[PDB]
Formats: sequence, structure tokens, C-alpha cells
Amino acid sequence: MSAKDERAREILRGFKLNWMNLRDAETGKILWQGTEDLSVPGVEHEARVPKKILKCKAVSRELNFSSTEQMEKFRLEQKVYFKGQCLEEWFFEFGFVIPNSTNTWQSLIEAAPESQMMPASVLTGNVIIETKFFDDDLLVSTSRVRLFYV
Amino acid sequence: GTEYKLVVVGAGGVGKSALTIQLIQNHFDSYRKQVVIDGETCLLDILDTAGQEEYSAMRDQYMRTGEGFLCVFAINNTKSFEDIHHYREQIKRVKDSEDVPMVLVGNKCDLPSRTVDTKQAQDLARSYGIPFIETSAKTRQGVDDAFYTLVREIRKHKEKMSKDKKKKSKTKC
Ligand SMILES: Nc1nc2c(ncn2[C@@H]2O[C@H](COP(=O)(O)OP(=O)(O)O)[C@@H](O)[C@H]2O)c(=O)[nH]1
Ligand SMILES: *C/C=C(\C)CC/C=C(\C)CCC=C(C)C
Repeated sequence: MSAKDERAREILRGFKLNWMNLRDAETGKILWQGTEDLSVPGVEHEARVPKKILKCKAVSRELNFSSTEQMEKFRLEQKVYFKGQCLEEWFFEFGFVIPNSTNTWQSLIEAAPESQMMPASVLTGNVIIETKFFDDDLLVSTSRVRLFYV
Repeated sequence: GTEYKLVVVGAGGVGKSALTIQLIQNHFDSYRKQVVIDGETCLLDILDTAGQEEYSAMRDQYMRTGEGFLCVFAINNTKSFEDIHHYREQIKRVKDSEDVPMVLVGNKCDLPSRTVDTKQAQDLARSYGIPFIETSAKTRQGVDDAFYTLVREIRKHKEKMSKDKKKKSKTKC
């Protein structure tokens, strides 16, 4: 708690998400780039992404973040909710973060089989992604994004 | 043909060499032996650690390459029983795994001067979640049962690992 509550607060104080991209994994074409910082806890962020990303066989997600604090095991846990039902659960690991560094983090996200794909018009506005930001076992922040497919 | 790398550990003088010789040559330094267990022909690569244990590189190597371990104490030697946890903790650390196929072996069960009760050995093995088998290398009692039970432990672990649908995303997010 309080000893790590303060550590979590220090890391979060010095953390910034600079930008986020979605690229088609095959062609490299940027499909979406994020404006509003989506990591900020306490508010429900919104994101409007092109419906064609659902047709990609795979997308590359790129996060660029800065951290004044060192981290030994920077990682994300993401829960994807559809109308409140957990649809997906994902774990992403970055590892060691140098103090005062700026880092690009790339994660490959493949499409579900076509027979299990859901239509954009059904998903849009009904998807919440809850992201937990950890440094090893230390929970730093929890943030939420509501997803629209435009 | 499935091969199995078995490693016999335990304090000096508990009977690691006698157990190995009984399994191999049927009478009272690794060795490859073909055996039929549960109707399946198995190649057993058996290492008696009596010689190698005192050399750090050797001990680390046989703990890395061993697939299952017979942890042997002698039922008339309390200090050999107390040493068991040192071997188990070493193997686990080397393997960085809490699920290492293992069988607890109480050898020399032909001796009446017993100082380690079967119940306390059974309690140790229960706390580890591993089988416990009493043997006499002198009379051959339990010898095959100990090595075959360990092979079965390895088989169960290997079947677990080769079963533990890589998941994909409906949202791309
Ligand atoms: N009575 C009895 N003596 C045994 C048994 N197993 C081994 N010994 C004796 O205990 C001594 C140590 O055996 P050894 O195999 O050299 O132990 P190691 O040092 O662990 O390899 C030898 O003198 C063996 O004959 C057993 O099951 N019963
Ligand atoms: C497709 C996924 C979108 C648009 C949102 C993904 C959210 C994150 C990635 C969370 C960012 C949070 C941190 C870097 C702590």
C-alpha cells in the first residue's frame, strides 16, 4: 500500500504517452494515430478508429512513452469489454525502462478467424478497453477507453 | 521410443549406487538402459550422482539436464532424511520451476533399526505433492517401482507441457 502507493505515484508523475499508432502489419500503412492522451486515469477516453482495421489480418500497435522514473518490468494488462462482457484479455510486457528515456513499444495484434469476427456496427461504442499499467507487481494506474469504429 | 533422463540424488551412503546397480544389472557414470514400462519401450538414462555431486559445474549440469529426480534417504539415518529438502531446493532453483518430477525414496527398508518413520516420510512427500516409495537395494524391494514411478511422473509432466489455441483479437485493440 502506502510505501508502494507513493512509488506508483512517482512513476505516474513522470510518465507520458506521447503518441499511439495502428499500422497494417503487412503493408506498414498507418491506419490511425492517436491525439488525446489515452493513459490518463479517472476519465473515460474516446477513440475513433477506421472500421477497416477489423479487416486487417494483423495490425501493429506502436506506443511512444517517456518515463522520468526507472522501471524494471513495465507491462500492461488489458481487458476488452463488449457491452460489459469480457471479450478479450491481453498481457503485454515491455521490460526494463531507463530513467528519463523515451521509448517506442510495438505489439503485434492478429485478427480473430473470420467466422468469429464481429461487425463494426455492433462493436462501435460498445467496447471498453481497461488498461492496467504495472511495474512488475506494482499497479501504477488504471485507465479506460471507449472504442468507436468510424 | 521415448528416452528419460533420471537422476539419483541424496546424501553419501544412502544407497544411490546400489539402487542404480539393482535397476541396471539386477543384483546387489550415467548409463543407458532399455526398459518396458506400461508396455512402452523406454530408454532410461540413469545418473548416480555419488561421484559428481561435489563439483559445482557437474551438479548444475545434471540438475539442468535431469528430467526426473529420485531423492533418496536411508531409513536408519535421520540426517540423510533432513538433507532431502536441500536437494529438492537446489534442483528447483537450478530448474527455476516448482513442478519438477520427483519421487521420495526411503532406502534400506530391510533394516530393523529404523530412525525415520514411514509416516513422517509420507508427510514430507505429501507436502511436496510427490510419491513416496520404500526400497531395499539389498533385497530389490521397491527398486523397479521407484524408477518406473518416476518415469510415470515425467510422462505426466511432459503431457501437461505439450498441452499448455493462441488467441487473436476481435477488436484490434
Ligand atoms: N541393508 C542395506 N544396505 C544398503 C542398502 N543400500 C545400500 N546399502 C549399503 O549402504 C552402503 C552405501 O551404499 P551406496 O550405494 O554406496 O550409497 P551411495 O553413496 O548413496 O551410492 C553400502 O555399503 C551398501 O551396501 C539397502 O537397501 N539395505
Ligand atoms: C486499439 C486500442 C486503442 C485505440 C487504445 C489502446 C489503449 C492503450 C494502449 C492504453 C495506453 C495506456 C498506457 C500506455 C498506460
